[PDB]
Amino acid sequence: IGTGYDLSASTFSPDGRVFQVEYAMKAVENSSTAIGIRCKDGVVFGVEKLVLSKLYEEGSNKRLFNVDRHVGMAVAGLLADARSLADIAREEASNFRSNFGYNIPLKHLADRVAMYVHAYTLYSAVRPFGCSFMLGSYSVNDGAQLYMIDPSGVSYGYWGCAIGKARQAAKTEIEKLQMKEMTCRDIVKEVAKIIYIVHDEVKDKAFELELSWVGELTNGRHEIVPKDIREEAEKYAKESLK
Amino acid sequence: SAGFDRHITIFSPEGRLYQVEYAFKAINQGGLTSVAVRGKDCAVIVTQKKVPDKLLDSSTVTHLFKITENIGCVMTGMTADSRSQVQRARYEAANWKYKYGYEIPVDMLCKRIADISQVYTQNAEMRPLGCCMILIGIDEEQGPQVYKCDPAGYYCGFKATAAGVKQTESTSFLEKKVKKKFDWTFEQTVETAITCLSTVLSIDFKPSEIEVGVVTVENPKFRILTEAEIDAHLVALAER
Amino acid sequence: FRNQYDNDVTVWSPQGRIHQIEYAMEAVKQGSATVGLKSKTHAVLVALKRAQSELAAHQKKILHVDNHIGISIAGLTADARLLCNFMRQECLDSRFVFDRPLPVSRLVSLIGSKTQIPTQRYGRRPYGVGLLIAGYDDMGPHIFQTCPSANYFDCRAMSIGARSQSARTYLERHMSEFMECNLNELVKHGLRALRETLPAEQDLTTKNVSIGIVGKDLEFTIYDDDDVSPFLEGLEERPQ
Amino acid sequence: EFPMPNEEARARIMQIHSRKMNVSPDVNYEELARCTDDFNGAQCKAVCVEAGMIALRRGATELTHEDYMEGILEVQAKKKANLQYYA
Amino acid sequence: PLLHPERFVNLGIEPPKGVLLFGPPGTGKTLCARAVANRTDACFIRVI
Amino acid sequence: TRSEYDRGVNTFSPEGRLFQVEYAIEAIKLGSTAIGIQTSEGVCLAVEKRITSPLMEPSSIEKIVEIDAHIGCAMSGLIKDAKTLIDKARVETQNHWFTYNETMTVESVTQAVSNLALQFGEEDADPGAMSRPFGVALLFGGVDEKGPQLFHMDPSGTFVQCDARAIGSASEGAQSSLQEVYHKSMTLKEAIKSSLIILKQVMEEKLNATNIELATVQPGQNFHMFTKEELEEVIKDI
Amino acid sequence: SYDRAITVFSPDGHLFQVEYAQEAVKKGSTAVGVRGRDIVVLGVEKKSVAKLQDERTVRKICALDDNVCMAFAGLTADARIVINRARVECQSHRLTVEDPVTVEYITRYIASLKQRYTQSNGRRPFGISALIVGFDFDGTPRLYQTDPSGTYHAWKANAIGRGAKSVREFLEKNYTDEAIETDDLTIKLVIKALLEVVQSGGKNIELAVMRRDQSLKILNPEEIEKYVAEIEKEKEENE
Amino acid sequence: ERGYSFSLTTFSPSGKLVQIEYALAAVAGGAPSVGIKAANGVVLATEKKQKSILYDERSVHKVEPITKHIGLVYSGMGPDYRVLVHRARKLAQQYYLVYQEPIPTAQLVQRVASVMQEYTQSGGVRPFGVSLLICGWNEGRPYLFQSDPSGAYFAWKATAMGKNYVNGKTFLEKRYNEDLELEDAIHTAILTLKESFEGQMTEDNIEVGICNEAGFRRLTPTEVKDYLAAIA
Ligand SMILES: Nc1ncnc2c1ncn2[C@@H]1O[C@H](COP(=O)(O)OP(=O)(O)O)[C@@H](O)[C@H]1O
Repeated sequence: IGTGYDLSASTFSPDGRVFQVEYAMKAVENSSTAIGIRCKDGVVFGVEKLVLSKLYEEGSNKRLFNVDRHVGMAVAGLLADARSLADIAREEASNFRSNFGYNIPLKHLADRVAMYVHAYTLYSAVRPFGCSFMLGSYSVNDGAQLYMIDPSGVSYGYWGCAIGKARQAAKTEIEKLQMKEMTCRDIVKEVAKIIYIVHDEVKDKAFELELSWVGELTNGRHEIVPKDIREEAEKYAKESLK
Repeated sequence: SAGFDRHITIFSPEGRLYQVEYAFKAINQGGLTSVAVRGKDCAVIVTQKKVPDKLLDSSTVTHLFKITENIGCVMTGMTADSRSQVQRARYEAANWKYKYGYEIPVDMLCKRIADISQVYTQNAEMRPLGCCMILIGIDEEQGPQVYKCDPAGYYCGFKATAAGVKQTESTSFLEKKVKKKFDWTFEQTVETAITCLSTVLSIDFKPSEIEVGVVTVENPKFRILTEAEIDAHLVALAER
Repeated sequence: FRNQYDNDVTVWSPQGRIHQIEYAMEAVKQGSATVGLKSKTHAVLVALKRAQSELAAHQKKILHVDNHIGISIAGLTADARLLCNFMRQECLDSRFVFDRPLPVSRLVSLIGSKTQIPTQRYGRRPYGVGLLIAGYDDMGPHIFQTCPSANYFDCRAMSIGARSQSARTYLERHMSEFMECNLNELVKHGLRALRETLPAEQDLTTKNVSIGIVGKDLEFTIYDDDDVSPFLEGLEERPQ
Repeated sequence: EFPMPNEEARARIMQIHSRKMNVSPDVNYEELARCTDDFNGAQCKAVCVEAGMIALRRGATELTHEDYMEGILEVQAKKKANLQYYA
Repeated sequence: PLLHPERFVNLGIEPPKGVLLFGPPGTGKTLCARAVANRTDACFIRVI
Repeated sequence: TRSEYDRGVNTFSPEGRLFQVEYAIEAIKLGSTAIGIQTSEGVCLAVEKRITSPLMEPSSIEKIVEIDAHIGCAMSGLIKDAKTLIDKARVETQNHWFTYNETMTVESVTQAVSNLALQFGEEDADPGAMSRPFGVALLFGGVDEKGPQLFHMDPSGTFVQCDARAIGSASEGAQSSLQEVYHKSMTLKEAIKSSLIILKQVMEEKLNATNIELATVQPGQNFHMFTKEELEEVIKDI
Repeated sequence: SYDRAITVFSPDGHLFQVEYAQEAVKKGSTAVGVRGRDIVVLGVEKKSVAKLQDERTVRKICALDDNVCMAFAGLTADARIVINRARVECQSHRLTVEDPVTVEYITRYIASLKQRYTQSNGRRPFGISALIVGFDFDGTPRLYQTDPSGTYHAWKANAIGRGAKSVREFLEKNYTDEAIETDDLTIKLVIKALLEVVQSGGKNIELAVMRRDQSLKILNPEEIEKYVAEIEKEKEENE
Repeated sequence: ERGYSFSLTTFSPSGKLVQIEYALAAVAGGAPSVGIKAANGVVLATEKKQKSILYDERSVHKVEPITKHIGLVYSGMGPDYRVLVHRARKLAQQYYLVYQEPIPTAQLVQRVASVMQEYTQSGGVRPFGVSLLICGWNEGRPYLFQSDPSGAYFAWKATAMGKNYVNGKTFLEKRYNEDLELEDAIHTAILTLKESFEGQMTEDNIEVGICNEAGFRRLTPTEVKDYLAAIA
């Protein structure tokens, strides 16, 4: 159980593991589920948002942010953590633009944000950012990339990944989908049905689906799904979820 | 006896720094392994690749990197510590090039980054970056060098080195090969590395599960051995 | 003690929770209830004033920060007051540099950024104050509830504090009129909400209630015993 | 795995523990269930039989919804802190 | 229950079966019990 | 197990309480009883001396002090804590009489003093400030544009306008008595008589000239602390 | 628990480190000071030097300014530090305002210094209590006691250190208006209070007298034998 | 006694800082090293033996020069030794810049002792787990010093610390004489390495540096092999 070793993030285990980042893993797996898929000419994002109370307005706690004009922001974990990480990432992108004069590559932004989130992982006076976030972009001269960065600090490249209480579940049902060929039009449908099947209705009901994407379909610009395409995706979901 | 294994800055009885050994054990926690072999004018680095699913982008999960245009790097352990340490190494190499006007020798790069890790393990403000490093390169009047760095800041040159879960058996196999006193040509060095990995793992891996980097005197650039050439090398090893 | 995981905000539970943050969240459950409603063009904040003794004035729970934006506090006096001076300084800085009112969403975003630092970094205690934010901007009225977990929500309504679940379920019963109500209707709805919070022996007297209303053309104005008198004259009688 | 009691779990739990009570049908167990956020299990005993004893507090009335909401509001937190220095 | 049994009869509730008066020594537990015994028209039992 | 949360002010109880602040609050009861009452004609402040030795110089022990000619103070808690608080209050009142060249209202006085208070857990203490909550409860009274005004300050930084507030060792009992002895139309003379009556009922010893310090602030005159002869006059009636 | 932390309130509202520092004075030595009509006197029990200590550097009574003096009880290093700081502050005050420092100002400075030394961790409180004496510009006799808690108070005649309670009761029973009519009467009172606790007499007592701006000279060990001859003479005179 | 063996700023009720003693225990577990001061010069040596001949012995050197006439050897931690070398070089070169004269070895030892005892001043920073042997020649006199993790520094006609240091010290005190010559000093040093070398020293298994009137120089592998053969 590691008692006496997991009171700080600068203390290793007898097996050689920092238990703070593992507890952050646990917190992320105890959070909401978000999927993303990169299409042929862009990337799309999907958030399963639980309406804890109908008193909450729609669009509250918006979770699919956009770090840059061409870079989105999907994230699972703590909303305060999500906003702080988004803010530091936005400042990083703005500094990159101010110093280097062009758009930040997704891989380079992921590397910088992973270094920064690591800088909060290994200190003792601070705590690792217990939230896992997504990076997505589309550049006409670079391509499309997707990255998942967890509080552990590892920024690996995933074609399309999920984070939350249905990590393995979403892996099982996103593996059956063929991915690399179709574009956002034929990928939003799959994302919608995947999100609507991973959610549990008997327990943790009352969820809504919000979506966002980046790509040439909006001129390499990240934005939420248009209301018409949004209701069309919901209609395909209700038809396909039967 | 015990109870002194809580702070990096606390000396236990018998003067034993527990937490540093805890970090060394954390090196293994990555679950991977890596080996480096050096020839007369070549130095081959090979590392294992484990993919939980096809869902990941294999082009970004490389475990070996390039510090400067002629200095390559491989490492293992926690991947976040790995990328932070390669960022610091690149920063230090660029600073050295800026200040002194010529490329960083492998030995000096290892020395400086090991000094950084020592300062990390000397003061209690830092978790000592629990990832081990292996650096390769070519230097004039000395030839190829292979150097290893560890979180404790202990650095040393190696004719052949290893890391990961299978450290001790890989080192024993390396000793068994080097005691025969053979020249280790470039293809021979690469094949010794592949055979070491395959036997210590007992897997006889498919060529898609290994990343290889090599630096030679005729190719001072750190060349990441592409899929075509690694296929050639290791399927030739298969038939050879 | 298995709860050695709640002595500072910088440690996680084995189950992946920050119990200090949860205690800060429960802290604002101690303060008196406060419910807010918003119309097509008008947002109301109505709170239940409390007094240390009947021989002394009731504790103010509605705070004016700027002509268009207003806040209501429920929790620690110190943290809420500090947040209020921070709000006033930022609203003034926005008026000085941009000559435009601070957006409600932007104000709440900077509130979240400010209050996350105590949650993330050792030192300052987490801001254990539940804030109800009601203002006006381009797309009309907004009600923002900033939970002391450094989180905020865009809500049609919210009651935060002691026995606020009664008001929550009252509003859950009465969504269907909030959007289309005028000033008097929404005010009476909020008053019925607090009356639901208040037990049987007590009633919403003049000294007991505090009402803050903002709108498109009407600034964030807070009413008192004499000022709440016309608004409570239209108030009905308690359905007891 | 024993999860958090559900709304139906509550409704039936105070129904069975209160099956010995003379509760009038004027109550609404489901709304109590939806106000039983973080009220779990043995907290029947509180809401439930303490609601019988609150009907005693209320003056030996029928087990109407009034005492059930009261018990929900009180449960373990029936004590009122009434604490200063809180705005 | 003792002086008003009919209310728990027509409320269909079993009267309280046991009560524990736990507190620090000298608080008055014994004395309060004896006082309520006197005022409940029932004889007090002392079991050391 | 409370013990893990009393150590330090930056801890939160499972009930969300500030145990260090609560201990500071209870530390007010270590101080002597102070009673202030608000009337239309003004405010009067009555306190207990608690003289340790007859050889003591009564001028040294200060339970009521002047922040400005228009305002008055009362203390209960640590002497040095209140000394810093009162010095800051006087500096602030001169800051206002500098910036706006006007007499600054008692509610703003308690605002600024509470700003110095509740700063214990603030990162601006890097130059040096309270790492611990201030341990004195303040009673502010005076006359401003809103007429006579009395404010009670809580070491947590909270303030409330009170018609009649009692702080110190006997705050509960004195407050309970003031609850029924106070009327809104009470004159200054009868209010001060009632205040000394409460002190007599509350104080541990007999009331003599060296047991009570008395203060008054009225719209007409400035802050006046009752002299020995004035104290004798006001105590001979009672 | 709640004792090993300077800035942590106890559940019963005590800063126990401050009270422990205050109690540390009671383990010092008796130091009693009385203010008269035109004089102020300082009586302190002197540690009998065994065989080799140089009494010139065992200074228990020191003057902060030409118009103020002070005796201390507590750890000597703390007393030396506070003496240096307080006399530096007297000189800086004369730099700022050019007039001699009043006893109230220097006592307030000493109290504030001790207080700022007892409100944060990593700073141990000054465990010394000092009796401040001196005359103002208008020559009013004032005497102040400073407490390691960081507070000060005006005392007509106070005693600190070990046995300070006995000297306090003695002064309560013997301090009269006519007892300060003459300098010799004040001296008789102060030596009587001293010999209450240090009954050996003769040595082990040091005295200092400040008249109306005489730049006090400590009573030298020729008339302490003379003054104790006077004390013994009056003592066999009333008995 | 256990509650005081955890910080460097708390005195044990009986003795002194226990973390310093534990750093010394770390020192005594290091690689054996022997320094000998002859009449005309000084010699210091150490054992470089390590498993996995794969290791490049030339890559790192345990004997390093500080200036043209000052050299040093250690026993204990490696990286701490490197850091000490860096700080010593910086300090000696600062002295050179200020005075434009080769730094006397006594002042170098004093300054390095001050810098290492600086790490012992406060908590949060562990003391160096390394003891230093300083060799130097100046004013027609060979100087040999030992620098401690505690910051203590003392002189030594001939000493040996590290593993099996007590036996080496007994050997030295049963061998050393005040009229020893440089070559005989090297012979005695290699013999001291031998009596606890445990495994047949080679030319590269040990590392020996020498200082004399002609400055300090670490012996090349060829001369080391020649001396090893001469001793046999
Ligand atoms: N509430 C109370 N009213 C009157 N007397 C009390 C009260 N509490 C305690 N006492 C006194 O305490 C004394 C002993 O109390 P006791 O009942 O023995 O304490 P315990 O509850 O530990 O048995 C009695 O003589 C009684 O006078």
